[PDB]
Amino acid sequence: QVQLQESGPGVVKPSETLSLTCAVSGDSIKSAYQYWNWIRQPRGKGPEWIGGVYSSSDSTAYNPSLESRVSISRDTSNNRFSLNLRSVTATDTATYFCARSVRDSRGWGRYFLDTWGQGLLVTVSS
Amino acid sequence: LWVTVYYGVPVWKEAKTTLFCASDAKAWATHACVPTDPNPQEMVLENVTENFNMWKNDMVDQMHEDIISLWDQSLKPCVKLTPLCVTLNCTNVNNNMKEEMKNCSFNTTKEYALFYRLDIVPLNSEYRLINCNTSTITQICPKVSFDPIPIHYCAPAGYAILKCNNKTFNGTGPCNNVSTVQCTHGIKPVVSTQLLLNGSLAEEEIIIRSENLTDNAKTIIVHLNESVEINCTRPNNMTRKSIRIQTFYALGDIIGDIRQPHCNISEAKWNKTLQRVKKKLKEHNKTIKFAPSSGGDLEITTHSFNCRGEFFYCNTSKLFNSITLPCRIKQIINMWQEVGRAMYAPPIAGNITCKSNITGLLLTRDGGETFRPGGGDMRDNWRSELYKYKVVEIKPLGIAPTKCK
Amino acid sequence: LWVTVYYGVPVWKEAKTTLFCASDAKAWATHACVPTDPNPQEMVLENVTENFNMWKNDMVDQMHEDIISLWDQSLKPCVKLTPLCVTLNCTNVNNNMKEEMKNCSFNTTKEYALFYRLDIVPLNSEYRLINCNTSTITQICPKVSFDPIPIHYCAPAGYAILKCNNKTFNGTGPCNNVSTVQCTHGIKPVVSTQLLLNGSLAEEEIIIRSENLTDNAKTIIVHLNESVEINCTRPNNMTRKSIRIQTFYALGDIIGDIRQPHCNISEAKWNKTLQRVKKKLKEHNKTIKFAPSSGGDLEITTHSFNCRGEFFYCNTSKLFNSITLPCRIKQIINMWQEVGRAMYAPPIAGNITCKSNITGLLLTRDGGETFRPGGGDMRDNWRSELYKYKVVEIKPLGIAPTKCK
Amino acid sequence: DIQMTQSPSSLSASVGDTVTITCRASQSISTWLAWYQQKPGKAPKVLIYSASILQSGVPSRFRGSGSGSDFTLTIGSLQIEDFATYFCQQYTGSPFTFGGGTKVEIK
Amino acid sequence: LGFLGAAGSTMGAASNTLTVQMLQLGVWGFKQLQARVLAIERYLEVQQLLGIWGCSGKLICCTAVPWNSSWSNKSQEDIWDNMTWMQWDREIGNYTDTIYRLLEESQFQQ
Amino acid sequence: LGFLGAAGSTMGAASNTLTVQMLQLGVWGFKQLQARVLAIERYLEVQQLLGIWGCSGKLICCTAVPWNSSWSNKSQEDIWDNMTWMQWDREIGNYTDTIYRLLEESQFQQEIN
Amino acid sequence: LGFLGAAGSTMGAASNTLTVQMLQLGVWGFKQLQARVLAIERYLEVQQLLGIWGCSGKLICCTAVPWNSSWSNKSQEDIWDNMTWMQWDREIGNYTDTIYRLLEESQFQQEI
Ligand SMILES: *[C@@H]1O[C@H](CO)[C@@H](O[C@@H]2O[C@H](CO)[C@@H](O[C@@H]3O[C@H](CO)[C@@H](O)[C@H](O)[C@@H]3O)[C@H](O)[C@H]2NC(C)=O)[C@H](O)[C@H]1NC(C)=O
Ligand SMILES: *[C@@H]1O[C@H](CO)[C@@H](O[C@@H]2O[C@H](CO)[C@@H](O[C@@H]3O[C@H](CO)[C@@H](O)[C@H](O)[C@@H]3O)[C@H](O)[C@H]2NC(C)=O)[C@H](O)[C@H]1NC(C)=O
Ligand SMILES: *[C@@H]1O[C@H](CO)[C@@H](O[C@@H]2O[C@H](CO)[C@@H](O)[C@H](O)[C@H]2NC(C)=O)[C@H](O)[C@H]1NC(C)=O
Ligand SMILES: *[C@@H]1O[C@H](CO)[C@@H](O[C@@H]2O[C@H](CO)[C@@H](O)[C@H](O)[C@H]2NC(C)=O)[C@H](O)[C@H]1NC(C)=O
Ligand SMILES: *[C@@H]1O[C@H](CO)[C@@H](O[C@@H]2O[C@H](CO)[C@@H](O)[C@H](O)[C@H]2NC(C)=O)[C@H](O)[C@H]1NC(C)=O
Ligand SMILES: *[C@@H]1O[C@H](CO)[C@@H](O[C@@H]2O[C@H](CO)[C@@H](O)[C@H](O)[C@H]2NC(C)=O)[C@H](O)[C@H]1NC(C)=O
Ligand SMILES: *[C@@H]1O[C@H](CO)[C@@H](O[C@@H]2O[C@H](CO)[C@@H](O)[C@H](O)[C@H]2NC(C)=O)[C@H](O)[C@H]1NC(C)=O
Ligand SMILES: *[C@@H]1O[C@H](CO)[C@@H](O[C@@H]2O[C@H](CO)[C@@H](O)[C@H](O)[C@H]2NC(C)=O)[C@H](O)[C@H]1NC(C)=O
Ligand SMILES: *[C@@H]1O[C@H](CO)[C@@H](O[C@@H]2O[C@H](CO)[C@@H](O)[C@H](O)[C@H]2NC(C)=O)[C@H](O)[C@H]1NC(C)=O
Ligand SMILES: *[C@@H]1O[C@H](CO)[C@@H](O[C@@H]2O[C@H](CO)[C@@H](O)[C@H](O)[C@H]2NC(C)=O)[C@H](O)[C@H]1NC(C)=O
Ligand SMILES: *[C@@H]1O[C@H](CO)[C@@H](O[C@@H]2O[C@H](CO)[C@@H](O)[C@H](O)[C@H]2NC(C)=O)[C@H](O)[C@H]1NC(C)=O
Ligand SMILES: *[C@@H]1O[C@H](CO)[C@@H](O)[C@H](O)[C@H]1NC(C)=O
Ligand SMILES: *[C@@H]1O[C@H](CO)[C@@H](O)[C@H](O)[C@H]1NC(C)=O
Ligand SMILES: *[C@@H]1O[C@H](CO)[C@@H](O)[C@H](O)[C@H]1NC(C)=O
Ligand SMILES: *[C@@H]1O[C@H](CO)[C@@H](O)[C@H](O)[C@H]1NC(C)=O
Ligand SMILES: *[C@@H]1O[C@H](CO)[C@@H](O)[C@H](O)[C@H]1NC(C)=O
Ligand SMILES: *[C@@H]1O[C@H](CO)[C@@H](O)[C@H](O)[C@H]1NC(C)=O
Ligand SMILES: *[C@@H]1O[C@H](CO)[C@@H](O)[C@H](O)[C@H]1NC(C)=O
Ligand SMILES: *[C@@H]1O[C@H](CO)[C@@H](O)[C@H](O)[C@H]1NC(C)=O
Ligand SMILES: *[C@@H]1O[C@H](CO)[C@@H](O)[C@H](O)[C@H]1NC(C)=O
Ligand SMILES: *[C@@H]1O[C@H](CO)[C@@H](O)[C@H](O)[C@H]1NC(C)=O
Ligand SMILES: *[C@@H]1O[C@H](CO)[C@@H](O)[C@H](O)[C@H]1NC(C)=O
Ligand SMILES: *[C@@H]1O[C@H](CO)[C@@H](O)[C@H](O)[C@H]1NC(C)=O
Ligand SMILES: *[C@@H]1O[C@H](CO)[C@@H](O)[C@H](O)[C@H]1NC(C)=O
Ligand SMILES: *[C@@H]1O[C@H](CO)[C@@H](O)[C@H](O)[C@H]1NC(C)=O
Ligand SMILES: *[C@@H]1O[C@H](CO)[C@@H](O)[C@H](O)[C@H]1NC(C)=O
Ligand SMILES: *[C@@H]1O[C@H](CO)[C@@H](O)[C@H](O)[C@H]1NC(C)=O
Ligand SMILES: *[C@@H]1O[C@H](CO)[C@@H](O)[C@H](O)[C@H]1NC(C)=O
Ligand SMILES: *[C@@H]1O[C@H](CO)[C@@H](O)[C@H](O)[C@H]1NC(C)=O
Ligand SMILES: *[C@@H]1O[C@H](CO)[C@@H](O)[C@H](O)[C@H]1NC(C)=O
Ligand SMILES: *[C@@H]1O[C@H](CO)[C@@H](O)[C@H](O)[C@H]1NC(C)=O
Ligand SMILES: *[C@@H]1O[C@H](CO)[C@@H](O)[C@H](O)[C@H]1NC(C)=O
Ligand SMILES: *[C@@H]1O[C@H](CO)[C@@H](O)[C@H](O)[C@H]1NC(C)=O
Repeated sequence: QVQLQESGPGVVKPSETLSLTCAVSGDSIKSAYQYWNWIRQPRGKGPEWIGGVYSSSDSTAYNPSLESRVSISRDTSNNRFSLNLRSVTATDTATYFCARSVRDSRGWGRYFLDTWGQGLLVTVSS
Repeated sequence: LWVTVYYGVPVWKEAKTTLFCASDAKAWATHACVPTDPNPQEMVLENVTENFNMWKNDMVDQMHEDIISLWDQSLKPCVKLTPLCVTLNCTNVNNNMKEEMKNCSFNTTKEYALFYRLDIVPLNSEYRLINCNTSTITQICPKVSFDPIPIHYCAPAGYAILKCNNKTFNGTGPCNNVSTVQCTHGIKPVVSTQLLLNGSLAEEEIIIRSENLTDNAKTIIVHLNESVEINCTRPNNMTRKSIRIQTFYALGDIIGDIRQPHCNISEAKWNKTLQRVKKKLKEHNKTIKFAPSSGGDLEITTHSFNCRGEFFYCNTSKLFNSITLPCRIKQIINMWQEVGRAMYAPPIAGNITCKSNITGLLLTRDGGETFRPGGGDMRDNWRSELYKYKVVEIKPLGIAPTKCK
Repeated sequence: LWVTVYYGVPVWKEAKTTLFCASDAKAWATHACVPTDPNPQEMVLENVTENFNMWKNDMVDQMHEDIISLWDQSLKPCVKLTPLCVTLNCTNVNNNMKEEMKNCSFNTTKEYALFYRLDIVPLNSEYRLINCNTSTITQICPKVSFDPIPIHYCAPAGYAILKCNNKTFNGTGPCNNVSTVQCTHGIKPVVSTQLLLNGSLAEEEIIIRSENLTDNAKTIIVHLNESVEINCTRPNNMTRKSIRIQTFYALGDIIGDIRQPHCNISEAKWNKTLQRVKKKLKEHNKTIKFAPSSGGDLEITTHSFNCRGEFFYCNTSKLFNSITLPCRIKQIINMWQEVGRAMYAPPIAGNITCKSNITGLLLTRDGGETFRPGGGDMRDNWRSELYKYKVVEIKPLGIAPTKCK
Repeated sequence: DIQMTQSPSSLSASVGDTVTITCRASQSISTWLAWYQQKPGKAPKVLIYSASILQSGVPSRFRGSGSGSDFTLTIGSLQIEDFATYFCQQYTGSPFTFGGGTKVEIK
Repeated sequence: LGFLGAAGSTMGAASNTLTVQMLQLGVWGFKQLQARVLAIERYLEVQQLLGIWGCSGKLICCTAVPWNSSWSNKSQEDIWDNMTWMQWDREIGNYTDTIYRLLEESQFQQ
Repeated sequence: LGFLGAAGSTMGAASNTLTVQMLQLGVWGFKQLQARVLAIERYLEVQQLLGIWGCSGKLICCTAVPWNSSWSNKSQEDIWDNMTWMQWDREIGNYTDTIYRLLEESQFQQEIN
Repeated sequence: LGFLGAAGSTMGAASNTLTVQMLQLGVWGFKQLQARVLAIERYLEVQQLLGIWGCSGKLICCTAVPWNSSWSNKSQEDIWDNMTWMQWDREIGNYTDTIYRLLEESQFQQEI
């Protein structure tokens, strides 16, 4: 059974380059057809999408409102993938999640999340 | 009584490795893989029983990463189409299926080109492509052709590939007749949906294989014996047009008449192959039936294949029911099920007619039998010919006990 | 008890060796080295105390030999200027320094070109070149540019380079934090007199270094921390007329009024850097004073630098006395302190404006304190950045006594 | 942009009753919709994907249907472990927008 | 390399048979050269591993460490005359690292 | 090669570590492969120099001649636990060739006997 | 390789001296590297052939098989004092493969 684990700082000040990492246990980064999605769940409303990274082509995709501030990087060793965020300010807050998505056999290009992590509360203060 | 070590012990153990390309003499565009074709050393082994499991194979994922890396490396020097999100003006075409294409005009700081109806989003007049923003479109360079070229796979020193010559052998189970070879045969892989097209054939009767055969989510692939002659025709002429933004290689207009691409397949061969596979689908008791795909979007419910750099989408739902087959052509496509990246895939001038065969079939078990095709995974298509290959690591540092004085 | 030998012992011994070419991705003159830009490999060597001596390193000598060999190899395909000792007829031209330019004419088997007053000998009317006989003149080929390009240096197998990360570390003395490295950084070589121009910067406070600090003949170099914005201007247009001798690529006439070329220098930044260096030059006792160079010929008492293949001779005596700086243009020079050969160095058309910085300064102690700039040792100019590199040889053949049979 | 909305905000029922949650999309997206169950705390888990295919390990008391732009999910039996927040997420290309969020109440 | 022909046969016959014993050209030669240097590197690695144990190469090496009864004690004829190297490889697979450590320490004592 | 990470520390840890253990891309690969090849013949030359001394292979082989107390002092109790190879390299610098030649004819004598 | 300078003389001095011991540049370095690879491959092949005999490399080997009187028996002063290796291998030219075959068989008995 695949398990997801994330680690990072607890208290992070704004106006800097935020960096979070997620460790993958059991399943490999390569796999067959998977996306190492990075999402957040702000308190008050539903979650939001930041970006994802392909498993083999190392290609990527970002949200239409978060360009030039997110750069997802991954490495073959240590079985983990990281996330880089710029200009945190007072918007990028609350918990963060590093979920995995599997392709759907009913259609082409469909991707839905099935396995999640635990959640790391990213507090922003002075 | 004493511990002794022997060098050159013929023993092996399963381990991961890194292979390399190999090809025959020349002159999927190559230019990166080595075209080495040495003398094929075929050594037959006896009294060796090694189990095979192509579902948990690692060279399939290795070749997967290698082909996607070569594809991304070859696609990198080509020009992009990101500032082309200017509002189009699509009127209509220019005796059925004449509403599948509408030529539109673009500003580009005025030129017009022929586009298909399914290639543009129905923005309800004004129209726009399927994905301009948040999903870049990358065209393919016309200097090279991504035609299926036969290649070989060889392992470096300290590794070998075991080949099984037993015809009546599925993916799992032990292998009695096993042979050790340094390089594979002239495999010619090709991307396809619900079919295998070019590929290696199998002797004896029909053979079926799967991972569990109980779960409906697992795909079932059948390797055919007699090849079915499938060639098809593309009754269209088309033109060529270059617009400076950056050459923007695309079709300009139509000379003559507009006629959708469609063709016929042999009926006797299809009936014989259907009866041959139906003879064993009742095994492993309940009646069997053939039904089309469940549904979904395009390129998963209809047959999809390439023909000399041109993608063809043919409606093969009538083949798996109860032979002409209507086909639809489109240029935009999303290879490798990628999100945020797209391929323009411009067409070619004049009619095209390729020659192929049939060496396999894709079947998906329906839950709740009605064996319907589909799947949409190219891993099984590439694994249809890699079932007789398995890399292994050799460790000749054997230890044997003897009385040394 | 008994001798023992081991392999793989991490020990090093000083030896003499050469370093091959190394540079980043491209496309001074290059065209003779190999471009290699690998990943930065660095192993931290903790608990290592190895002394360093940048004043007695053979690496600087072999690098100087390599650059002079490359310059000699790139200098031989050009044409010579040995039969140009024809008696010139230089006339004055017609808001200062109007007598430094003269219109000379030559027979050349008839034509004319504008020459500099200081570039010709005052043969007392009739005039000649500065050195025609007993000293050849070899112009530089215009097909290549001798612009500064950042390159690297890597050692072959069996050799390594030790890098010191300690910022507060002079040339001599031991090095506490030292680590090995395979290739150097992107160092940009540049030729400058009394300054360092482009180069690597230093962190922490100001640092000084020397060989003895007592003898007045030894040069003292100071590495600056805060870069000084220096760019300069050349308000001239110039023409380009070729006279067949043999093409004689030089300037023929002048277009536009002659103005004054100077190098914009910030007074606040210069005074801040002067106070920063004066804070430590008072140590090691008596008061310190700034005075200009002792004298001599040109290019030894004034600051000299290059601006995109153009040499500039600016008067900086007022900088070390208490900001505009008058500059003069000289094309015929004796590079590398060599006698018997010289470079014509033709100028470029239009104005030139480069962007550089200040990373160091040259100081010479006066005998009889009054720290005046000069020295003229270009080896120290290259040595300002090579103080953290040293070649060494390994020999894993350690010996230790223990039990044996 | 593909906007996603959810209505109503919350409802009130008892144990063993039927709970219906409706999600409305901006445009027709066929059957490219998934459902997620988010319990109070930790990370949520997927409930129903492709609007009709169940998940391996979920009880048979949850059923979903709908096509085009109007979708409605029903619950056959509301247990003690089913008290959570339901979220509908579409995946018709980037971005992967989430729903507004619903909640259940016990009188 | 490529001496797997003796696999699955008798150990005596296996012992006897082991004792008796323009851009296209550039890329092809480059790949052949890298494969050849990789093969030479593997050969020197296995030669170094065989020589560090106290054998200095050769085919059959007689070490100074004696066989212990705890490592599946059996008669000499019960291994050399009725099976292949598969069963022996899987049998010694449980303590292969232990035999390498004990034999290495015995070589250092000499 | 690349075993310089254990330098400046105790030789016990180093002993344990050793016992456990498009044209730009083409020219870079050629330079890396030629450097690796040069290191390979360097290793073969060292192996030949060790083999002529009666130690074919055998990365940890002791000797064919006993140690003499006139060369240096101290035993294994105050050498293998508080100092690196720097003092050993400085001490062997006085009789580097002497130690190499003494082990040469000593092994030659064992070959005759 | 290239140690033929000691030939033509007595093997004593020979033994003593052996015991004391643009794309054009790219293809140039490539063929020089492959030539060195072939040379070291031949060197390791020779080393393997010497090590399989039980000598395990080295320069002066001592094989336990005794000399036979049928292999042109003569006094030690008739070989090691007044002649070279030319006529030596010219007269040991016959039954050459038999000598190497008997040498590996004799060393195999000593190991077992
Ligand atoms: C593929 O070929 C094999 C042999 O020709 C077919 O027989 C099946 O063989 C396996 C192993 O020999 C039998 O054991 C099973 O192994 C799996 C994996 O370890 C285990 O999970 C099962 O519980 C079982 O022990 C298996 O019983 C046997 N099948 C039957 C019906 O006897 C196999 O059916 C072929 N598969 C396909 C998809 O054609
Ligand atoms: C450069 O740094 C060193 C250490 O940080 C400064 O201290 C000087 O270090 C040397 C050697 O450690 C001391 O010994 C001297 O060595 C020279 C050369 O062997 C010898 O000729 C002298 O007689 C003396 O033994 C030296 O005393 C020590 N200096 C002081 C003032 O204590 C060194 O001063 C720094 N040099 C510069 C120019 O900044
Ligand atoms: C495994 O199958 C292969 C292929 O059928 C056998 O190879 C044949 O062997 C015979 C006799 O050895 C040859 O005459 C044929 O030319 C070989 N090739 C073919 C294509 O038939 C091989 O012998 C089999 N091995 C075992 C142990 O049965
Ligand atoms: C090829 O593989 C098949 C199995 O897929 C072998 O079939 C065996 O046939 C015998 C006799 O009918 C049965 O007793 C065995 O149980 C079968 N094997 C299995 C795994 O069920 C067949 O012998 C193989 N042929 C060769 C030449 O190796
Ligand atoms: C392509 O194949 C599909 C799949 O069979 C055809 O869809 C059928 O359409 C008819 C009427 O249009 C319906 O009665 C059937 O129920 C549909 N099939 C299924 C499985 O739902 C379609 O007509 C074919 N042709 C084209 C041009 O799309
Ligand atoms: C399957 O292989 C055949 C031949 O190996 C391919 O046929 C090619 O067809 C094109 C026409 O589109 C010709 O220009 C080529 O010359 C043919 N190849 C050869 C080797 O003659 C066929 O295209 C392959 N199938 C697919 C789907 O690519
Ligand atoms: C020597 O100095 C370098 C550079 O200051 C140190 O390298 C840093 O080490 C820390 C922790 O090991 C890393 O987090 C940094 O990324 C390293 N680089 C830089 C530029 O700071 C090195 O640790 C020092 N070594 C000793 C023994 O003090
Ligand atoms: C960098 O080098 C300097 C010497 O140039 C080191 O300074 C030492 O500082 C301590 C504490 O004040 C003194 O006891 C030593 O005498 C100094 N060394 C010398 C040679 O005088 C400094 O510690 C070094 N820093 C690092 C990080 O290595
Ligand atoms: C920086 O340099 C420029 C030109 O290099 C100086 O501009 C000159 O200013 C004087 C006085 O206003 C004019 O007479 C000259 O004609 C100007 N030069 C040109 C080329 O037009 C400027 O004064 C310098 N700045 C400082 C602070 O010295
Ligand atoms: C260039 O710098 C020199 C060096 O200072 C200047 O020479 C000075 O000239 C004045 C009068 O012309 C004398 O009183 C000074 O004694 C000279 N200096 C020295 C150190 O002797 C010179 O004027 C500057 N300008 C030019 C155009 O040459
Ligand atoms: C110091 O480096 C800078 C940049 O690295 C050099 O700036 C160059 O300026 C010329 C203008 O004359 C431009 O044409 C070049 O493109 C610039 N270089 C680059 C890399 O952009 C500057 O010339 C250097 N200083 C000296 C004295 O050479
Ligand atoms: C745009 O489309 C309309 C619709 O038919 C057509 O009349 C017009 O000519 C097109 N081109 C323009 C406005 O340039
Ligand atoms: C479609 O093609 C016709 C014929 O060339 C042309 O007149 C028309 O303008 C084109 N449509 C658009 C929208 O430009
Ligand atoms: C774009 O094209 C339309 C007609 O299709 C024209 O009215 C408009 O002025 C053009 N805009 C620019 C910026 O060229
Ligand atoms: C471009 O962006 C807008 C707003 O983000 C979106 O509505 C539109 O669908 C995008 N274009 C395409 C072709 O998807
Ligand atoms: C196959 O499927 C059955 C039921 O679907 C399951 O119990 C079994 O674990 C699966 N795997 C195997 C290897 O039988
Ligand atoms: C296709 O177009 C070309 C170009 O005009 C023409 O020569 C040819 O006859 C056309 N063929 C058909 C079948 O219309
Ligand atoms: C052959 O296959 C077709 C496919 O639908 C079917 O309609 C036809 O009845 C078959 N012919 C037979 C079974 O004789
Ligand atoms: C299925 O099995 C039953 C019982 O043996 C048999 O009567 C029936 O004919 C079988 N059906 C098929 C199609 O094999
Ligand atoms: C397939 O057959 C079914 C009858 O089972 C029929 O309802 C359906 O229309 C057929 N589809 C096609 C495409 O012929
Ligand atoms: C294309 O059509 C022409 C007739 O216009 C025909 O002669 C030619 O053979 C066709 N091409 C192919 C590949 O069939
Ligand atoms: C298809 O198979 C038949 C079977 O003999 C063969 O004659 C034909 O050449 C094959 N065609 C292709 C394109 O492979
Ligand atoms: C050489 O120069 C002198 C003076 O400039 C002139 O009088 C004479 O005519 C010239 N001769 C030639 C051949 O140009
Ligand atoms: C040559 O020199 C004479 C004497 O100085 C002068 O009168 C004449 O103008 C000069 N001619 C040229 C072309 O310089
Ligand atoms: C430094 O200078 C002094 C006096 O000028 C001299 O005695 C000494 O030898 C020089 N060198 C060193 C290393 O101190
Ligand atoms: C030099 O004198 C000649 C006389 O013919 C004249 O044409 C030329 O322009 C002068 N060069 C200058 C003033 O730079
Ligand atoms: C050149 O230097 C001066 C003084 O440092 C500065 O004011 C100016 O902005 C620089 N750049 C240009 C283009 O003049
Ligand atoms: C220089 O040092 C000496 C000795 O400490 C001292 O007497 C003298 O006053 C110092 N000079 C100055 C100006 O600091
Ligand atoms: C340099 O010359 C260009 C070309 O006329 C001009 O635009 C620019 O202002 C000049 N710069 C200076 C500093 O004179
Ligand atoms: C000079 O140094 C300053 C210091 O930050 C830097 O901003 C500037 O880019 C540098 N200029 C050059 C030409 O290196
Ligand atoms: C395989 O085993 C049989 C039975 O012992 C034997 O006769 C045969 O020679 C063996 N094959 C090989 C290649 O040793
Ligand atoms: C350096 O020496 C100290 C004290 O002996 C020790 O604690 C430390 O581990 C050593 N560092 C390394 C890298 O061996
Ligand atoms: C030369 O060779 C002969 C044998 O042909 C030998 O007797 C003689 O000693 C050799 N002389 C020298 C100087 O090696």
